[PDB]
Amino acid sequence: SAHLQWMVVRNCSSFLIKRNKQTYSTEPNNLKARNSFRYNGLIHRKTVGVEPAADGKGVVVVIKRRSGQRKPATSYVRTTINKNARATLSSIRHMIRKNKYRPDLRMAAIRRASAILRSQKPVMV
Amino acid sequence: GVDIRHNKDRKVRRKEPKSQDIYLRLLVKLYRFLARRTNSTFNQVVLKRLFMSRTNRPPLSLSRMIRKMKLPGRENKTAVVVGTITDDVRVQEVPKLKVCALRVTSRARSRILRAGGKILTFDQLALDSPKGCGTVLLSGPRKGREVYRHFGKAPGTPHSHTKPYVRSKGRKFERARGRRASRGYKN
Amino acid sequence: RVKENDQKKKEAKEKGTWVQLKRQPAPPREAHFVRTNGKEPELLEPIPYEFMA
Amino acid sequence: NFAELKIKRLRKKFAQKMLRKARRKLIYEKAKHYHKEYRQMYRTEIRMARMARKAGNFYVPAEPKLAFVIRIRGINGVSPKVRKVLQLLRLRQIFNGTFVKLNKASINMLRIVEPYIAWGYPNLKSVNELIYKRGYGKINKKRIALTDNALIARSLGKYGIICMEDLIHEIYTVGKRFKEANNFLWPFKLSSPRGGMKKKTTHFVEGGDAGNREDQINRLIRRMN
Amino acid sequence: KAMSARAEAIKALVVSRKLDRLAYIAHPKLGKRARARIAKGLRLCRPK
RNA sequence: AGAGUGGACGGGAGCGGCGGCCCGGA
RNA sequence: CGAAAGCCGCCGUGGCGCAAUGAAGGUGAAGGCCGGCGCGCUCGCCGGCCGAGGUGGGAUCCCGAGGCCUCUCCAGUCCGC
RNA sequence: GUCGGGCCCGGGGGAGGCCACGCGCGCGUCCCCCGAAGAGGGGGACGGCGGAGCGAGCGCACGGGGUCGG
Ligand SMILES: [Mg+2]
Ligand SMILES: [Mg+2]
Ligand SMILES: [Mg+2]
Ligand SMILES: [Mg+2]
Ligand SMILES: [Mg+2]
Ligand SMILES: [Mg+2]
Ligand SMILES: [Mg+2]
Ligand SMILES: [Mg+2]
Ligand SMILES: [Mg+2]
Ligand SMILES: [Mg+2]
Repeated sequence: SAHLQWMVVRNCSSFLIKRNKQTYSTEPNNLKARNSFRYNGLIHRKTVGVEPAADGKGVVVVIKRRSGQRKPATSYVRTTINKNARATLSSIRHMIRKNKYRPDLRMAAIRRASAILRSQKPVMV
Repeated sequence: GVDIRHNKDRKVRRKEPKSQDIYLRLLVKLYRFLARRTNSTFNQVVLKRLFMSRTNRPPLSLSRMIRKMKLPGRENKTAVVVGTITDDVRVQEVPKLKVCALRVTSRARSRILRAGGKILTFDQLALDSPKGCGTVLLSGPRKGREVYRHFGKAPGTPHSHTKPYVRSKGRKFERARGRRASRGYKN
Repeated sequence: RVKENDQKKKEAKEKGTWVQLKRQPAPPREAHFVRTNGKEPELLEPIPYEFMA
Repeated sequence: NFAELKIKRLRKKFAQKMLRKARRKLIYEKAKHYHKEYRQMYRTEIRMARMARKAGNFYVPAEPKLAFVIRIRGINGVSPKVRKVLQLLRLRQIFNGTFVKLNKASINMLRIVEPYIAWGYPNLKSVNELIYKRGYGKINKKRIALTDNALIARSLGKYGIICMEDLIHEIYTVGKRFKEANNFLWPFKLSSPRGGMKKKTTHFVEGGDAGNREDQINRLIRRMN
Repeated sequence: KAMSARAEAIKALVVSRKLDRLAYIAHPKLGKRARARIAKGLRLCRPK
C-alpha cells in the first residue's frame, strides 16, 4: 500500500538527502526530486518518470505497468522520443492526459522534459 | 504592559498519538479528516481517544460489553470501543454482536465469531457508518487499577481508605502504632 | 420573594401580559422639574472663623 | 443538464442579490430613524430646560446612564481590590477605555477605582468617533476590526443589532441589550493624550485627571482617540 | 389512575408602517414573494 | 468540468419564452 | 559473525496477578420479580424466570411532532437538512 | 405656550422644496360621487395579498494592504 509504504520510507530511505535545510530524493522515477508522497517513484500503483536518452539525443519516458506489480523486471515500460521540442511535450501530455495515467504529475513531467531537452541541446558561446 | 497571567495559556492536551505506530497514524489521519470535514461529535471523540495513552484506554471486557448491549433500545447497533476487547471466562453464553475495536484478543475474537457476530476495525467502520450512526460508544473502567487504589488522601489520615505502599503484606508490616488504639492511636 | 414571583407569573400568564420579575440595581434619576414656588432660593455663605474650643 | 443547471444557479444568484438590496434599504432607513430620534432628544432636552426657565422653575435633567471610563495609570503596584475591579471593568492596560452603564453598583465600583481611571459622560460625537475609528468586536474570542455590517449582524443580529448604527444607538441610548453590545465591543485601546495631562496622579477637581470629569471626558476623547 | 385522569382532562376540549415592511421584506424566508414582486415590477412592462 | 444554502421523476395538469399555416420540444 | 539467534510446554517449577480479613484457630464476597400456603410472622416451604441494585448528573448514540424545497398546480412516489 | 409627539392623526382648495416613491389583471383595505334603502353601480389611493422560469452592454471609482503602459 502507498500510504503504508510512505509511513515506512518517509524518514528512512537510501534515496533521502537531508542537507542544509532542504530534503531531496534520488529514486529513478521521481519528477521534481523531492521527499513527498505525491512525487515518490516507488510506492504508487502508477508512476511516470522522464530521463535523458542513452545517446545524448531525446527523452525516455518510463511509465509503470499495471499488472506485474511484484515483478520489477517487467514492471516498467519505457519509450524513447527523439522528436523536436513542441511535439515531445505534446506527446507526453497526450500520453498522461489521454491515458488518464496519474494526471497530477502532468505539469511536473512537462517541466522536467523541457529541462532535459534544453540541457541536451548544444551549448552556445 | 497588560495584567494577565500566562501560567494557564498553554492547554495540556494530546494533539497526536505519542506512538510511532504507522497503522495508528494512518487511522488517525482518516479520523482527523472525518472530524474536520464532518459534523460528527462521534468522530471528534474517537479522534481524541485515539490520541490518548494506554492507561487512558483501559481494556473493555466482553461481559461488560454484553451488558451494555443488552441494555434497552440497542438492538443491532455497532458497539464501538477504542481500546481492547478482552475475554471474560465468567460468562458462558455469548449473543451475536457487531463490534468495532482497535484490538480484540484471540479467545474473545473466537467467541464472538463462533457465536456468529462481526468484528470491525476503524477503517471498515468508516466504510460502513462514516457518520457514526447506530453506534454505542463504550469505554473500559479507567479508574480500575492499583495506582488508583493507592491514590487519594494519605493513609495516616482520617477517614482515608488509601492503600499504603508496603513491601510485604503481613502482621509485621504496618499494623502497629497508628493502626489500632491499643498502640498509640487508631484514626 | 420566590412565592411573590410565582404568584406574579401565574397572574401574568392568566391575564395575558408580560411583567417584570427580576430586580434592578437603583437606576439613575429620571429628569424632573423643581418648582421654586415663586420664592427665590436662599443664599448660603461660609462663616467667618472664630475660636471657641 | 448544462442549461437547466446554469439557469438555476443564475436564479439563485439573482435572489441573493435582491436580498442584499433589501437589507441595504433597511439599514439606510434605520439610520435615518436614529437621526430623527437623536435630533428629537436633543431639542426635547433644550425645550424642557427652556420651558422651566420661562416658568421660573428649575429643570434637573436626567443623570446620565452611559459613562466612558479610561484606565490612565499603569499596572505596577496596584491593590488587589483595585486590580479585580479594573479587570471586571476590562481595563487591563493603560489608556484602555470602555463604556459602562451607570447605576449604583457600577458607580460604587468606579468609586473604588477612582485614582486609576478618568471617566465621564460621552456625547454622541464621542460614541461615533470611538465606534468608527477604534471599533473592534469580539468574534469567537478574537479581536476583529469592525469593517462589515455582516460581521456585526452575524454576532448580534439576534437582538436586532445588524449595523454599526444599531450598535451606536444601543450604546448611546442604553437599550435592553446594552450588556451584549458592550461585551461584543473589545475594550478601546486609545493613544496617548496629545497635549498631555497636567497631572496623572491626582483628582480632576484638584488639577489632575483621575475621577469624574463630567463632560470634559469628551475633550479627553478628542485628544486621545 | 392519575395518568388517566390527566389524559381525560387534556382531551376534554371543545397600516403601511414602512420600517416594519422593510424588515418583513428583508427577512430571508418571509420576504421572498414580496421582493420577487418588486423585481418583476421593476423589470416588466404591461400598460394601464 | 467538480459543482449540491434540497435535489428527484413520471405519469398528473396548465402557463411565460423560442420554432404559423394555430401543430411543436435536447 | 555466533558469548548471537532459534526452539522446548508432561521444562511454567516459580514469581507477580486472579480475594480479602483476623493476633490467631480460622472464615471467606449477587440480588430482584412472580405465584401459592404457615402467622407470606419483616418472613420459611417449593416452583418459575431474569442476572451485580437504585437515584441524580453524564461525552456519544436512537426515535422524533413540526419545518425548509423543485416554472407551477392535482396524487403519491424517493432520499436531504 | 411648544421650529413638542402622533411613519408631522386628518380632510378640502390655488398660475415651490423633499422622497432608498413609481409594470400589469384580479383580490382585499380605505376614500369620493349617483346614491333611485345611505342598495346596486361610476371612479381614485394603499397593500407585507393572489398558480406558473431570464434584462445585458460598456465604463468611472475616497471601493477585500503600490503602482507607473514615468
Ligand atoms: Mg508586552
Ligand atoms: Mg512569565
Ligand atoms: Mg509606582
Ligand atoms: Mg506636539
Ligand atoms: Mg503613589
Ligand atoms: Mg539463547
Ligand atoms: Mg503462572
Ligand atoms: Mg504452580
Ligand atoms: Mg411637527
Ligand atoms: Mg398626515
